[PDB]
Amino acid sequence: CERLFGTSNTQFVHNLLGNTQITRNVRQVTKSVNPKNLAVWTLGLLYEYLCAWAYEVYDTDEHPALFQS
DNA sequence: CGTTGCGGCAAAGTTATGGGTAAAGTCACACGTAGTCACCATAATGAAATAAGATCACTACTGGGCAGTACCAGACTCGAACTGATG
Repeated sequence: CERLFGTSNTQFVHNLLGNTQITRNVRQVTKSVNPKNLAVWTLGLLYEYLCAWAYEVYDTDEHPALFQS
């Protein structure tokens, strides 16, 4: 499951406005690149698109240790 | 005439460069990045205070009028008496 968290991060989370990727090294965060001033998503839409990802994209995607979706 | 060195011609040989494809590596998922003094100008009262103003009290200076007094007649009114007409 933990690796699947990173799969979700790279496939769905890190491709969205407000992706708190820069904040890993806070020394490089500026008021122009702070995700807080860039946030656009809500809870409902983020949840529904994460569910769409989980139950269709990763659902039909082939797996290494499985040889099928 | 034959031999020998030299030079053109055209594959052939060697580097280089931008493409494609499987396969060895690479690295984040492991609860977490935002969070906190320092900074000096402006509004904004509320208090401190004003600088002049307001009034009291006293001192001195200078206009200035009222209750009362007084005379010299002119003029109207009328006691008191005189005098003439009369029934």
